[PDB]
Amino acid sequence: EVQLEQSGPELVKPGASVKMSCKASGYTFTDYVISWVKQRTGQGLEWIGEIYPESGNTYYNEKFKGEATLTADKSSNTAYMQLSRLTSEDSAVYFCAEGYAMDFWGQGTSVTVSSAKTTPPSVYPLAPGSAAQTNSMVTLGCLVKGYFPEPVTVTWNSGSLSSGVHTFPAVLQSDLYTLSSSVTVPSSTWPSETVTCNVAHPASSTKVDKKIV
Amino acid sequence: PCCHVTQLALENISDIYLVSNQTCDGFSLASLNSPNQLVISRCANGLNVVSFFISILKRSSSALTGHLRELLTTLETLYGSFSVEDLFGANLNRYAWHR
Amino acid sequence: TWVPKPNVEVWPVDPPPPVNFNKTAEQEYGDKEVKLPHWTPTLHTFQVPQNYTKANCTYCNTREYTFSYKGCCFYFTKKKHTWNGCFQACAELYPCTYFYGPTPDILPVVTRNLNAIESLWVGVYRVGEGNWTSLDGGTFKVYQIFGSHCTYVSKFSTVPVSHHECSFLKPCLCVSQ
Amino acid sequence: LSEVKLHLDSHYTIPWTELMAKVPGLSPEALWREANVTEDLASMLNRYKLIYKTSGTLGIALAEPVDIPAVSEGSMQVDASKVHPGVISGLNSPACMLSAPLEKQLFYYIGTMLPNTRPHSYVFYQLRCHLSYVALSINGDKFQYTGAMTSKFLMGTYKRVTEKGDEHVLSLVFGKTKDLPDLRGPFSYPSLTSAQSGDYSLVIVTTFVHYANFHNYFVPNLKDMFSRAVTMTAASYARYVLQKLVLLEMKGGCREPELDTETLTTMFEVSVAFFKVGHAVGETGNGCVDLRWLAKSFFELTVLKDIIGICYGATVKGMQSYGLERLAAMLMATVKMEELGHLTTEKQEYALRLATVGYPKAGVYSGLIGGATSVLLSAYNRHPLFQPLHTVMRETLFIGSHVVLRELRLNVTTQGPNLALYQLLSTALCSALEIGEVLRGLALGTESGLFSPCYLSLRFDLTRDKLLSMAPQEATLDQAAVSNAVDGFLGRLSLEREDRDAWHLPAYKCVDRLDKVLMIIPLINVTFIISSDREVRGSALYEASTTYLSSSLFLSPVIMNKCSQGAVAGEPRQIPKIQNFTRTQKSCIFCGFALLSYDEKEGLETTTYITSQEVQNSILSSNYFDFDNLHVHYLLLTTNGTVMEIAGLY
Amino acid sequence: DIVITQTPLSLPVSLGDQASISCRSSQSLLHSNGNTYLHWYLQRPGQSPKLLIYKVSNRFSGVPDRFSGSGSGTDFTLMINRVEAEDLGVYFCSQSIHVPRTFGGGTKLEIKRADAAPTVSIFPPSSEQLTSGGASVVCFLNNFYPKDINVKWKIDGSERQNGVLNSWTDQDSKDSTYSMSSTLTLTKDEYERHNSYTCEATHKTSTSPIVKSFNRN
Ligand SMILES: *[C@@H]1O[C@H](CO)[C@@H](O[C@@H]2O[C@H](CO)[C@@H](O)[C@H](O)[C@H]2NC(C)=O)[C@H](O)[C@H]1NC(C)=O
Ligand SMILES: *[C@@H]1O[C@H](CO)[C@@H](O[C@@H]2O[C@H](CO)[C@@H](O)[C@H](O)[C@H]2NC(C)=O)[C@H](O)[C@H]1NC(C)=O
Repeated sequence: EVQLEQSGPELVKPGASVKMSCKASGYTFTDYVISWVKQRTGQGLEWIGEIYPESGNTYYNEKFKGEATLTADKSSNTAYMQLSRLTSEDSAVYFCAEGYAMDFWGQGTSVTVSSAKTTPPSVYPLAPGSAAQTNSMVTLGCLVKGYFPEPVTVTWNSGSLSSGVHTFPAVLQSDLYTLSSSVTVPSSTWPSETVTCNVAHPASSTKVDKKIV
Repeated sequence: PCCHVTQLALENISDIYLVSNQTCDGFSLASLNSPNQLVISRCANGLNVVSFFISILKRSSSALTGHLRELLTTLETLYGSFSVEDLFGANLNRYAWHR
Repeated sequence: TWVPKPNVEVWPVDPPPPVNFNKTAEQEYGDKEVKLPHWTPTLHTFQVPQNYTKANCTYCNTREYTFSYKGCCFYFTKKKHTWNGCFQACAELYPCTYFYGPTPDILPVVTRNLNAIESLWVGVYRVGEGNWTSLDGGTFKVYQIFGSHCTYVSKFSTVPVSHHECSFLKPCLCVSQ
Repeated sequence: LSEVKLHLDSHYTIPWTELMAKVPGLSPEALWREANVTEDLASMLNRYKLIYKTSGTLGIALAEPVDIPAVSEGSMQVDASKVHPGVISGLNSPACMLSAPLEKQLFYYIGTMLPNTRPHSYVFYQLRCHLSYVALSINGDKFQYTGAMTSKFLMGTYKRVTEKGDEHVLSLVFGKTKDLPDLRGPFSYPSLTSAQSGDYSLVIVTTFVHYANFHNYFVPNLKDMFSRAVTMTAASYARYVLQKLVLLEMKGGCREPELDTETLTTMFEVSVAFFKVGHAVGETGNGCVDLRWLAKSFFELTVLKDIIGICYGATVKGMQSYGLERLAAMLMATVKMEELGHLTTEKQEYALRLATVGYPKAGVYSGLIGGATSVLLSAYNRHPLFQPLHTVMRETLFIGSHVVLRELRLNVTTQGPNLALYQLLSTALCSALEIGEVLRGLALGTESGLFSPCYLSLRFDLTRDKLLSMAPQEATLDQAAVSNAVDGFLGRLSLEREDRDAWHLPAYKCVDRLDKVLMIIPLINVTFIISSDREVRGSALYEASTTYLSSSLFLSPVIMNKCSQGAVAGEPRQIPKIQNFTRTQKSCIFCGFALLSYDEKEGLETTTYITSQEVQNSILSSNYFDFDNLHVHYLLLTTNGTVMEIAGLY
Repeated sequence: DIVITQTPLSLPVSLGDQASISCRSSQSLLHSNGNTYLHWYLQRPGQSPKLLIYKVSNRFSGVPDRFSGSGSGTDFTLMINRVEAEDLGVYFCSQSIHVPRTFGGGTKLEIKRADAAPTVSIFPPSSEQLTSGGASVVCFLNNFYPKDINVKWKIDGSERQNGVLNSWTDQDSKDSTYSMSSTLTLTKDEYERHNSYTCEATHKTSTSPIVKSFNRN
C-alpha cells in the first residue's frame, strides 16, 4: 500500500515558476515508477511522464520536454516536478501516481495561471423585467461578473432559500471569471418578501444585492 | 503483495516475508526490505530463499533454542506445498511490466 | 637302518617391533585438510599418417591368408597391436596391404571368420567431428557411443563400433588385392 | 551480521553472530550467494529441466541386518585417541573400541564433498564435512571415479572425458533419507530417488544429456545394488565386492579395463563397502564396537584396499584408524606365532585378521608368516590327503594367506625358511582334486575359486591342456565358463609375469632355464629342483624313468641352498628301488621327507610332505600305494639329498 | 500513437442495473507474451482517479466483486454488476505497452430518470450594469433531462453566435436533473440597436423549441 502527498495549489503568473512535490509513504517494490498526468476541467487524462527516483531514467512525450522537467529526491522520495513558461491552455490539475498501473494516485495539485490581478466581483440582479408574467413561481437570479481568482460562494437571504437554488460553474471571459445563480420562488413570496443575493469572494469582499423590478 | 523477480547482499536485511501457494496461484515469492518512511522491498525467489534457510537450521541442529526447532518443520511442508511441476505451461511473466 | 626323525615345526620368529606409544595423530595422517583428486587427461589427437596409406600394387598369396572374398585377400594379424599402430603392422605384414574398413556388403564376411570371444580392429576412423571413412573412402554408419576416433568389430557387429581407449591390444583387419 | 525476522502466513526471528559463532564455520553469505535469491522463475525452471529426474518407487521393503553386536560382557573399552600400553591383553579378553574416538580417526580428514562444478552446483549447496574417499582413474585418466563419503551418506561420482574434451558426469548418492545432503533451489528428493527403503534411499544426480551418454554402455541394476547395500553386513558385503575384483584381476580384467555396466557397477560397490563399515560405527549413538567385529570388517577393507590398488591404482584416504592398528599390534605380542595353529579355529582367524590390520603391508614384522605357517601346518596334518580342502579350512587359509602374499611382493626374501615351508605345504595341498574344485568354483563363481593353496604353491608344471583334464566334465555346466576357469586359473600362476611366484628361495638362482622348472620341494637343509632341465647347478642329478616322448624328469638336490660351480657331468644317477619296507610303521621314519607320485606320460600327479606321524599313517594304511599301474612311480626325497623309488612292500 | 475508443460516452443507469463499457484499441496489446496491459480507472466526482482493473481483468485491492474486466487482443469490455451510488463517475481506460500510454474518452456513468423539459427564463440587462457601459442578457435553462440541449440566440430574428458564454451543471444530487445558464454579453451601445432578444431552447421532450424573449420597452 502506497499513499502520496502533493503540494498545495499555487496561483502563478504566466512565466513564473511552480514546483510541485509528490511524497511517497508506504510499502512498494524496487525500481518503482512515479507517473504524472494532467486534465483540464471537464476533459480527460493525457500524458504519462514517468520517472524512477532510484534509476533516475525518465520517459516524457513530444510535450513536457522544455515544457517540463522531472527531478527526484532519494532521501525521502519526493519526485519533484516544475514548469515555468506556461500558457493559458495548461492551467489544469496535475496528478501524481505510483505504480506501473498506475496503482496509487495523489490528491493532485491545481495550478491556475493568468496575468490577472485580484478583482472583486460585480453583482447585478436578474429580475424578470416588465412585460413578463411568471405565474405560479417566479425564477430570479444573480449575476457575478469580472472577478479573480476563484472561487466565490453565492447564498440567498443568508443561508435561507436552500432548495431550488442553482449556482453555475465559472466561465472565463476577458481573462476574468463570471457566473450566475438562480432561485425558484413562489410568486406569493415575492416581492412580498425581500429576496437578496449574498456573493462572497474571500480573496477580498462580499457584495449584497437586492432583487427589484 | 506479490511481485516479479528481476535482477544488496545479506546483512542489511531486517525482515523477510514469504507467501503461501494460494496467495499467488502457486508461485513462491519473498520480500526483502530494510528497516514518512516508505520502505522499498527487494523481491526474491521463494523456493531458493526457503531452501536457503532450511539448510541453515539443519547445519546448526546443535544450536537450536527450541524456538528454531519449530521453525525448521514449518519451513518444510510449506516447501513441498509448492508444486514445481504444473509450472512449465504457466505464464512466468504474470507479474512483469517491462518499462 | 631307518633312524626315526622328528615332526616338522615352524622356525622361531623374532618378537614384534615395539610400537608407539608416541607419535601424534598429525604424524600419522597429513594436514587434515584435503582436496579431492582431479585428473588432467592428456588427450592425443590423431590424423592419417599418409605413410602408410592404401597400397598401390595388387599382390596376394594363397597359402597364408585368412580368407578371400571376391578379389580381396584378407589377413588377421597374429600379433596384438594398438589401433593407431596397425597402419604400420600391416604395411610391413605382406606386400601391398593396408588397414581395411569393412563395407556393409563385406562386414558380414569378416564377422563369420571370428570366434565368439575375440575382437578385431578395423580401418574406419573419424578425422574430426564428421563423416567416418576408411582408406578407400566412403560413408560408414558407425555405432558411436564414446569419444570416437577408432573402431573395432566383433562376431555380432552389424556396423563398426567405437572404442573408449584405443591403446588396447587387438588383432587387426588388413586386406590385399 | 545481524538478526533477521522471518514471517509467513506468525513470525520468527533467526539470530546470527549468536548461533553462528556457537556452530562453526557457518557462512550465511556464500550460501545466500549460492541459493540465488534473485533468480527469475524462467531461469529457475530452465535449471530444473536440465537435471535428470526419475519415475520414483513405491516401496521395496528391506531389512537392515544385525551387523555390530551388543557390548560383549565385561569388555575393556578402548579409546583410539589414548591407546596406552595398559594391559588389554590376550585374544580371549573381551575388548571394544569407543565409537566416538574411533570415528574421529576414520573421518580425520576434511574437504568439500559437493563441488561447485556442474551439474552439482545446480542441485546441491556446497558441503564441507569430515570425509573419506576412494578414488581411481583409467584409460589414461579419461575415466575417473571418486567415492566420497561420511558416516551418514555416500556419493560416488563418475566422470568421462571424450576426445573433444566434453566431460560427462553422473553421481550416485546412498544413505539414510534423513541424512541426505541439503537440496538447493526447487529440487525435491522423491523426484531423484531411484530406489527407496524404510530409512535408506539411492539418489541419482546428473543431466538429461549426460545420462543419455552413460546409458549407451552403463545400465545399472540400481534395484539390485540397493538391495545388496542395505540387506548385507559390512564384512559380508565387502567380501562380495572382493571376490568380484579378485576373479576379475585374473582373466584379464583390469590390465585393459572396460567401460562395462559390470565394471562401472563394481567401482561404486567398492565405495559402499568402505561406507558400510564407517556407517555402522557412526550409527551407534555414543557406544563401543566389539573388537572381533572390527577385526573382521577392517581385514576385508585391508584386503579390498590392496586389490583396488593393484588393479586400478585406486587410492583410499580415510577409513584407517591408527588406534586400531595399535591395538591389533599389542594383541599380537601376547600369542606365540610359532604355535598359532594350535589355537581354536575361531581364535586362529581372529589373530590372523589382527595380524593384517595391525601390520599393514608386511616387510616390517616378518614374524607374521610364522603364524600363517603354523596355521597351514596345523591344518595340513589334520586334512585328509589329496582331498579338495574344505569350506571352513579354505576360509581360514584365505585369511592367513594375505600376510604371505604381501611378502612375496617384496623382492627381498623376508625371512626365507618359514616362507618356503608355507609354500611347500601349499604345494602338497594342490592335488588333482583340489584343482578340479577350484575350477568348479570359477565356473560357478562360488567361494571355492576365491582362494586355493595351489595359487601360492611351488608347482609350475600346470599347463592349459593339463588343467583341462582335471576340469568338471558335467554336461549341465556352461562349456564356456569351464574353458575360462582354466584360463583364469592358469593366469594366476604365471612365472615371469605376475611377480608373486618365485625368486625368494636361494635355490632358484641355481637353475639355467626357468620355464623348464616343474616343482620345487624345500626341505630342511636341502631343496630339490624337479625340472626337465639337464643343466641345473645342484649337487647331484637323478633321472626318473620318463618314457619316450615327454621332455625328461630330473631331480637336482641343492644342499643347504648353495649352488655348484656347474652342472654335474656324466650320465645322471639312477633312482634306487626299495622293496624291503613294510606297510606297518609305529614311528617316523619319513618325517621331513617328501613323497612324489608321477606318471611316466602325464607327469607329476601328487605331492606329499611327511610332516608328522598322522600324515605318514595316512600314506601307508590308505590305498595310496597302487603298483597296479606300471606307468606310475613313487619317489622318496630325503633330507640327506637322496632320491629313492618305492617299488613294493612286504 | 495508440488511439483508444470508449463507448458510450454517457451511460445513464438506474441503481441496480448492469453497465458495460468497451475500450477498443488501435494496436494489439500483447507483450511478454500474453500479458495484456489494459487498465480501468474510476474518477468519482471531485476526487482523484483510482485504479479498478489492471491487466485486462484483475480486481485491484479494495474493489468489490461487481467489477469485472473482459475481452482480449484489441477489443475489451468492463462490466458493473448491480450499480451502486458510489460507482457513479467517469471510467477511463489505458494501455501501458507502447510509449505513450494514452487514456480513453471517459464514459460518464449517470443516473437515469424521467424526461423533464427545461424551464426557460430570460432576464434583460440590469440597470446597474448599463451604468457601467455594458449589457449582458441571461437565460436560465433549469431542471431538464437528458443533459443534451442547445440554445439559439435570435436578435430581431437573426441568429447570434458571437459573445455567448454557456455553463452547465452536474446532475443534481436530489432532482437528478441538469441546468444551464447562457449569458450573452454585449455593449451598452450595441445593445441599444436591436429590440427583440430571444432565447430558444431545443430539447428532446419538445419537438418545438421553447422561446422566451423580450422587447426593449
Ligand atoms: C498448496 O497447494 C496444494 C495443491 O494445490 C495443496 O495440497 C493438498 O494437501 C492435502 C492434504 O492436506 C492432500 O490431500 C493433497 O496433497 C492436496 N489436496 C488435494 C485435494 O489434492 C495445499 O493444500 C495447498 N496449501 C493450502 C494451505 O491449502
Ligand atoms: C542467479 O540467478 C541467475 C538467473 O539467470 C543465474 O543465471 C544465468 O547466469 C549465467 C552466468 O552464470 C548467465 O550467463 C546467464 O545470462 C544467466 N541467465 C539469465 C536469464 O540471466 C545465475 O547463475 C545466478 N547468479 C550467478 C552469479 O550465477
